[PDB]
Amino acid sequence: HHSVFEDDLPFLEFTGSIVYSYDASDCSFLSEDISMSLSDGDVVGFDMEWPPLYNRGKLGKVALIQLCVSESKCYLFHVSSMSVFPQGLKMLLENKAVKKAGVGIEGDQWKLLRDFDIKLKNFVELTDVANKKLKCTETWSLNSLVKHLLGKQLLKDKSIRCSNWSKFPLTEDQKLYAATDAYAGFIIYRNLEILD
Ligand SMILES: Nc1nc2c(ncn2[C@H]2C[C@H](O)[C@@H](COP(=O)(O)O)O2)c(=O)[nH]1
Ligand SMILES: [Mn+2]
Ligand SMILES: [Mn+2]
Repeated sequence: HHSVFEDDLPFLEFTGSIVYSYDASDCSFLSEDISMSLSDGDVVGFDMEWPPLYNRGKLGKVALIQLCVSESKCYLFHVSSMSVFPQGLKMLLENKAVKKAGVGIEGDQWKLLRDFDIKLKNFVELTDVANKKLKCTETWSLNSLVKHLLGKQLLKDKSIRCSNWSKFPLTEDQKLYAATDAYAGFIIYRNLEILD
């Protein structure tokens, strides 16, 4: 027997346009497209995924990077299928003029550095933004924030969230799951920011 607070909520699902990129140069130009549509201070939703496979003593490298730039468009950069880490993406991630929002993003910062020697700049942990704007002191997760602020829960099929993200091509379920994590970060930040 469970309480009403424990009831199952509708699932959060991104229904906008998903741009799938799996080639380095394509990704670099896409990143410049993004840079052309934003101004200093603008935010983007961010998340990354990696396969549950270990390589030479540590987690396999980041295989996918997701960026949600608006409520209708998310980019899926399948870096595991690229021959080199796209320069345009590196610049966007290292650009202090663009804020990246997510949960557990500091951890992503360190894994990105170890995996590609990329130094994520101007990232924001939604946990801190939420505690600040919502005047509380909670240990938020992306899911708990989605529930609290949007009245929905995140897709939870473990065989998808813990699937082989380095396997090309991504399935439609993987794209949905991955794009929605980035979308969540964008929407959450947007909604929290307007509060005053
Ligand atoms: N400050 C800092 N934290 C790190 C560094 N490398 C890893 N971490 C963090 C990431 C995790 O939150 C935690 C435990 O590491 P992990 O094996 O990635 O689960 O330590 C680093 O170079 N600096
Ligand atoms: Mn994540
Ligand atoms: Mn994710």
